[PDB]
Amino acid sequence: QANMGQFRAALRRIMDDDDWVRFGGVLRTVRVKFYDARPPDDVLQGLPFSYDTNERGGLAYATIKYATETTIFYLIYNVEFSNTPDSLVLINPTYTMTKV
Amino acid sequence: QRPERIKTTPYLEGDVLSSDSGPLLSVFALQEIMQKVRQVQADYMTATREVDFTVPDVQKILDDIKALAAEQVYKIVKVPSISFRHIVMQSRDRVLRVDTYYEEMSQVGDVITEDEPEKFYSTIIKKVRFIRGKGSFILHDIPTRDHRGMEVAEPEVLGVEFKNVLPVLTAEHRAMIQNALDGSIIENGNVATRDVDVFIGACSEPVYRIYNRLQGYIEAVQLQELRNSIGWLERLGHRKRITYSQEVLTDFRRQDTIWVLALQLPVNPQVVWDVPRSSIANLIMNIATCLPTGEYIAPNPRISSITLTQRITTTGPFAILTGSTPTAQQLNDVRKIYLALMFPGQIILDLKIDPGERMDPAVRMVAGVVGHLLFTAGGRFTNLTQNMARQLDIALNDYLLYMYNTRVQVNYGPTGEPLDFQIGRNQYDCNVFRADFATGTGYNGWATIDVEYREPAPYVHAQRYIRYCGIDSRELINPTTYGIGMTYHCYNEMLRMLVAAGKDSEAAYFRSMLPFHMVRFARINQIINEDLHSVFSLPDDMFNALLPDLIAGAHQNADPVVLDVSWISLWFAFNRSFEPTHRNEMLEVAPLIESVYASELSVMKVDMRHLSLMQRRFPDVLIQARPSHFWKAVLNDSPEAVKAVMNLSHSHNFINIRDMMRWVMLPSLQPSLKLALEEEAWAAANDFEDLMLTDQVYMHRDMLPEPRLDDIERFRQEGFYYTNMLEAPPEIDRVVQYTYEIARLQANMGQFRAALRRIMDDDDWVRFGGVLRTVRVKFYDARPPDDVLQGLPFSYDTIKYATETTIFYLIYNVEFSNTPDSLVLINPTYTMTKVFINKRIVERVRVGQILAVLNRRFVAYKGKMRIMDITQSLKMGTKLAAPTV
Repeated sequence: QANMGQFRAALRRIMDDDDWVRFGGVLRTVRVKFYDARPPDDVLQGLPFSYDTNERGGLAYATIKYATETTIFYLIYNVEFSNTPDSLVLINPTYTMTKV
Repeated sequence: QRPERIKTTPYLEGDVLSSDSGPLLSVFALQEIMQKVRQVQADYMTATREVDFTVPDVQKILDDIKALAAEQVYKIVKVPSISFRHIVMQSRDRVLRVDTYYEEMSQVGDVITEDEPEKFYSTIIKKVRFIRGKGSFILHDIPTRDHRGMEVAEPEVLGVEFKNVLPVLTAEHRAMIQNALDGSIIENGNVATRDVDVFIGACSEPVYRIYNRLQGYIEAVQLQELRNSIGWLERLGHRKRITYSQEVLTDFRRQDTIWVLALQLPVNPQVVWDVPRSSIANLIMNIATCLPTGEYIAPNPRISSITLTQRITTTGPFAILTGSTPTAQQLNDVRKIYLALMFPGQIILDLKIDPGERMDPAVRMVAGVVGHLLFTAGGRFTNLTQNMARQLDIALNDYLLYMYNTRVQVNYGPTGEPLDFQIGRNQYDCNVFRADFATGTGYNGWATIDVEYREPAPYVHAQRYIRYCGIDSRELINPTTYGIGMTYHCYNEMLRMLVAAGKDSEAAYFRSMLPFHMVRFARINQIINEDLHSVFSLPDDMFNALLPDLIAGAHQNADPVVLDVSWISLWFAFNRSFEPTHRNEMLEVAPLIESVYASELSVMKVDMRHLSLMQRRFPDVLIQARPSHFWKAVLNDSPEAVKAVMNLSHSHNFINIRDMMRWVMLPSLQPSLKLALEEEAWAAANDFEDLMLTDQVYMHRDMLPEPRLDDIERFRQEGFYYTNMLEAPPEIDRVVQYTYEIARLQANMGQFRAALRRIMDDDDWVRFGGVLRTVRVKFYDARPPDDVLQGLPFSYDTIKYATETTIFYLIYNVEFSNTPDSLVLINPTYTMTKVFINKRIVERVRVGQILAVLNRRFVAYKGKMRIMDITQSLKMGTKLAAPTV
């Protein structure tokens, strides 16, 4: 698909259809973390692959690599008496991209 | 990272003795080969031509060959070269136009003479190369102009120069020529996103042909050929089991890039092996390019001795030899032995004797046993000469009959041959250990298959797999037997015979040493089957025919190289193993070098083939011709690196006529861009009138014209010129024919001049045909020198038939002061030589037809395009994303 130039398009099409994607079949080490606030943008919304492109001598080269680590995180909600009933609602949602 | 290099038991771990690599061993082999012949020729009286046996450095030659691949045989230009020029008289109505191509051709080479064939061949080669160089170009970013709502090509891109003609002519013709000039347009000039500009210009045929051929080749070779080359490289790397990275190649091509590819990977192997007397050079190149680098490893010292207590140790039978240390000569002999082992049929060993060296007699006896287990003399190939086999058999006989312990019963046989006896309490027949090359009883390959065929190789000419002593490389990963069960036939029989003869300690030593021996031979097999696979390896038919020719003593095309070793070298070699550590430095570049070498050889062969027929076409010019003459002519105009490769063993001092003639007629060829252009250049040059060489030269007595100048203006307007160029050859009935032999015979007898004058006074023509001549072109404004007007086709020194001749165009100029009969003389002036050429070199043309020459299509890329060469990208490590079939 990278050779035909359809990798990113195919991934976007699959994700927009509410489906699931599995990369390979290699065992992956699992870490466990706990959070009391909104987690950073690394563990949250982090692609499990890398896709690079270079050009040498008029020829295009592509590099595709799969990650070997994953993270299971538990997010705990803390609220305060001054919060309004619609304080946590945002105009647009925040996306998460990993399930274990 | 290599699974076969993982050691889990200290049996195979030992000290490091030395190291060697490909670049050292190649020059070492060359030095030994040349030293042998120099010593032999010095020791005895001989009679031959003096040849200096030097040794070159192969690294510089390989670097030069690699650098040769970056050259380009094409150019990128903005405008084409000017092809037509004009000359103006006093007239303001007519001019005369000249094709500059023939003018530039007339001066390109040396003068063709009668008795110098090599210069003739050199001149022909230079003319052909000049055509190829002139005709190969690509147009890029030409100038244009906007006019009348469309694109118009500028006058500078057309191949016509006529600026000096405008100021003389009148107003109406100026308007006409301006409109005609503005009438040259670019097709599809009013559409955006156009990729290329197409227009009409003027050009000459021999270079237009080359331009069309190059454009077609550029259009044809594209992504598919690159994919095929990368796929073949992938298969070769799969066989050689190299490691790939995560980066892959994609067939995406930009919209503003044009690829130029000049070479192909699946090289025809025959082109390499067709060169006469080239076995040694091929072997040297194979060693230099494909041999890995490693180190020599000694066996574990615990194998021969075990210490039960701090005070008591067992003693090995050969403890005195193990304490020895090799000198320089013995180490060189060990290197020779391993080099002979790695190349089965191409290097053969022989015994060396030195009167000044003194050694213990036991050394020869032990070497006799070792050699039977180390070498191969089987029914497929051999590693040693028949004399060496006889010496080893005698040594084994002497060792067996020498009993330094209790004697045992022995029965001798009727014949006197060595090893013809039965020994021991159990009568063991020792006759099977005598050499027999038809079946190979006494050595490795006794009852084993040492040559097999598995799967179609990437190189089509070498399909064999070598299996020394029946072991396979895969046994180092997935064994098929226990450690105590590793054995083969000859070694087992040797141990049984040793036990039968009462030498128990030696048998125990060899039984302990056996697994090390088999592992060594398995590693050698792995080296031979994978790393050394190249086009320089010997093809299958020659490998199969090597041994029967050695037995029968017949002539051999690929004669094996014979090297000399000493007795103790056998013992030193049996206690060593070769452990590769790194691959060769230029393993991944070798196919490109191979392709460059093949392409150069192919273009040389094409040139020689086309030059071979000149003697048959024109017998009178090449009387003293030889094949060696055009051989030297072609080699003098060839890259030096290829000649250096092809002269690695000084083979050019020994080739004869028959070898050259047999090589030039073999049909193998290797396609390339350079060959594609060379073929077209030769095809264009096959017409000799395009090389400005002709034989249509005539003699005829003619008067120089003397017009009457009654009206100066009218005579000026008419335009007047004189030439000896014939517009049509004379009639057959009015011409007599001469020949080189007839002319020479009549000149010797002294009747040539009288016959010529008798013919001339009869107002007839004579033709000096049969011999090519060099033709020059000249233009004259006033009366020319007398040696040009009255030149003759022949000259005296007993005459020279071939002489360069000139075609002159005389232009008449008059002024207003000339009397109406001012240029008539009392006596005529005579001119003899005339030349007929069926080409329109110079033409007197009216002004209205000056633009009539623009009639050839040109196609030029726009400024936003890029032209880049991708030949250097054909490396071994590249893996493409979408695999090919």
